[PDB]
Amino acid sequence: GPSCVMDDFRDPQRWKECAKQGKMPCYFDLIEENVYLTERRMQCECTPLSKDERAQGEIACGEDCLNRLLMIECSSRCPNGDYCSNRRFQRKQHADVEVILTEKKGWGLRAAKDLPSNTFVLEYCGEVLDHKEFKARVKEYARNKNIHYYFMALKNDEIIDATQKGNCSRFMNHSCEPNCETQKWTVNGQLRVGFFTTKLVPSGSELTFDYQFQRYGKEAQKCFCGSANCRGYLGGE
Ligand SMILES: Cc1ccc(F)c2cc(C(=O)Nc3cccc(N4CCC(N(C)C)CC4)c3)[nH]c12
Ligand SMILES: C[S@@+](CC[C@H](N)C(=O)[O-])C[C@H]1O[C@@H](n2cnc3c(N)ncnc32)[C@H](O)[C@@H]1O
Ligand SMILES: [Zn+2]
Ligand SMILES: [Zn+2]
Ligand SMILES: [Zn+2]
Repeated sequence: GPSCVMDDFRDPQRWKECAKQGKMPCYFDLIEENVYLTERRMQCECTPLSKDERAQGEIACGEDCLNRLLMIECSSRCPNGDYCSNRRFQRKQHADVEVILTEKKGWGLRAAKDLPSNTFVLEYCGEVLDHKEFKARVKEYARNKNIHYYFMALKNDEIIDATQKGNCSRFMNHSCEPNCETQKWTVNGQLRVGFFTTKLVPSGSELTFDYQFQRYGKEAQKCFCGSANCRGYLGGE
């Protein structure tokens, strides 16, 4: 049914109005970068490309970049400088995606262009919690009878919670037969998580990933992904 584009989320007044008429998802605080609840050199050796090579369509810090090969982003001090193609998280080089209402899963993401395989979609941003804060929030959310949950594992004692604060990545739904994956990238010595396509995604297709997370509580949510190999429930490892 109703869809919306990512720029629609930049106007909180218009958003709150479209929301009241069921044309946009419920309001949340839109953020650019992870926020830590509790607060807590790496140069590559790529050969600076010439003016000539930039013009032909050559890639600066491409598949042989030693930073890229370790899922580390370069900094502003990269030998390719401005031209470095390995600062996707930092430069918000997100894929062209729209937010759409699904039949039974709530809102979702869909490709607005064809997206090649291994294309960066979006960073999963949110409030970064420790294990204690996370468990507190699970209990609070269960008490409030929330339907949608927004936790993503980042690393030991770091769980991203996009329930209150996040970005449009929070709309990506789980599928047992997905077309995207998470990848954890080191950006300024700190880990972030992003969604990347794992195959060619046709324009108009819903973007999905295989959500993996330790099981908590009782009454696990049912999966409506529609795959022949559906596990039937969301989460688990
Ligand atoms: C980032 C993302 C993408 C797609 C998903 F399906 C999910 C699901 C989650 C998620 O946080 N699930 C999550 C985490 C913690 C507790 C729970 N439970 C949800 C249902 C609760 N019962 C009492 C109804 C029991 C606690 C769910 N996070 C997702
Ligand atoms: C991170 S959110 C995704 C965005 C959410 N659909 C919304 O409307 O805000 C995760 C929640 O979406 C729903 N969801 C995601 N994938 C699903 C699936 N395959 N089947 C059923 N519900 C799903 C569940 O309620 C889950 O807790
Ligand atoms: Zn490089
Ligand atoms: Zn670089
Ligand atoms: Zn499923």
